[PDB]
Amino acid sequence: TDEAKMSFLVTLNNVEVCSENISTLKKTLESDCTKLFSQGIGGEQAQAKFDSCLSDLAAVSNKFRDLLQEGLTELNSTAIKPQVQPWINSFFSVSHNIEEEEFNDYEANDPWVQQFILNLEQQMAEFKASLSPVIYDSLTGLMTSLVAVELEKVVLKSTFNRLGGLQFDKELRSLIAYLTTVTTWTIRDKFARLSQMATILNLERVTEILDYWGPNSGPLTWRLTPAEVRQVLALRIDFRSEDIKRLRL
Amino acid sequence: STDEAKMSFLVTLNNVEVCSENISTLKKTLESDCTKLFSQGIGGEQAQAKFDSCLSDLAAVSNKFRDLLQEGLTELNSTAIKPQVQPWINSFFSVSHNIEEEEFNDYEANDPWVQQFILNLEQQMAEFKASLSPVIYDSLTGLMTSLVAVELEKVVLKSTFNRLGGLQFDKELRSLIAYLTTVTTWTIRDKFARLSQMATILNLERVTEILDYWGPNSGPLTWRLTPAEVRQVLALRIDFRSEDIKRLRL
Repeated sequence: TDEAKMSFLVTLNNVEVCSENISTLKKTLESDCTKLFSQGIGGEQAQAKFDSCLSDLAAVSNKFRDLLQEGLTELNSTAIKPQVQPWINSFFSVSHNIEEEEFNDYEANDPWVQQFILNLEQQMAEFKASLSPVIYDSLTGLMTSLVAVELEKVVLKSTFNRLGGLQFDKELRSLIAYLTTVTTWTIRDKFARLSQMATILNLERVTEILDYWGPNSGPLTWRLTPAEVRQVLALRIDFRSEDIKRLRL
Repeated sequence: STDEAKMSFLVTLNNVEVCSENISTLKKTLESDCTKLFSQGIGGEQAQAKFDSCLSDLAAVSNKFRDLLQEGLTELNSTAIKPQVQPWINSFFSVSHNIEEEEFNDYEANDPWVQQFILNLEQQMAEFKASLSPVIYDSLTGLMTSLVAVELEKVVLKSTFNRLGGLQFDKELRSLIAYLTTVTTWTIRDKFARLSQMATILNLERVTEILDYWGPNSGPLTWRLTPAEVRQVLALRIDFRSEDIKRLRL
């Protein structure tokens, strides 16, 4: 399994080297085209054939980048997802319906996020050693998206109280901080849904959502539908179903 | 300027050839990558379809690059080579081929056309050989060989011969072919087949002697001249009677 995974990646990495070489040749050829016709030799037929060649190289160069992205998303889904999924699922077994004694226990011995980060670090270390930056970065980006998607799914299965919401806010901010260190990209957009869920899960009372919603939305652009907002409010065990359903969103 | 424009064009086109060969070697590496990628049970429908499409596209563009190179070389030949070569060939017209021994001997002592023509060609060929890859150089000399054959045929058909003039032409043609043979492939024989056959006709002792070499009497030779063209070439001999030429059953 590990062999077949790394072979796939190393092969894609060589596709990327070849693709970069095609781009460098295209640039040499663009300069050749200008030089070739610069002194009155070469008519319409040669000029049209050269333009057509260059256009074809632009087109296939775009296709090679798409191939690489497709390869990496398939690798991520086939080989990385099966490893990450259990680590994310572990969140479900950490109570987020907690009193101060448990919250203080969690402050002293972190129950999930720190080990999750260590697991991601080890996993990603295998790739950074063997892949070019462009490939490593793209793969890291896919892993980051996978983490946001799967974390959202396990949160939606979990039960919170107010202090558990506070715990989740710390865990989420820690995770986003780590994933930010491993890339040059901003991951704020990828984590916007989770950040908005953390806001909901930290409300003092159901009706407090109205302070951040609709006309009072102000800065924040909600990525969640009213139905999704109600689904997240419902994760709070202290938030009454009847009250959530009747909320004017 | 026009020599430097010509050489700049050729050197640039030669670089295009180097690039296209590099594309071909990359395509080969990529074909091996595609096989290796799917060899261990990872990879789905989309990655397979995309990779196959990428390779098909590289195949298509390699064909277009070959087309471009050939177009480039034929235009260079027409634009930069033909205008130098045409005057050199047209000079044949000013050399009498209706001659007696005194003039034939003059020509032996001081060659009137072909040796300078060969020198003129050599200077071009050597310029090309020093700056171009074998593939481009060979393609270019093939185009040049064809051009010389076409243009020399035209000027011959405008010229007047007697027997000894025909003998002079046979020497001149054999020297030219001997030279060109050293810069192109064996196809020179086919390119110059019409001219060699014209030389045979221009070296006949009498009109009826053509029947010794024609039709059933061809032997291994396949004539590349029509009956009308044979009569046209016979007519270049000022000593040959129109009546006799028309008599021939070809």
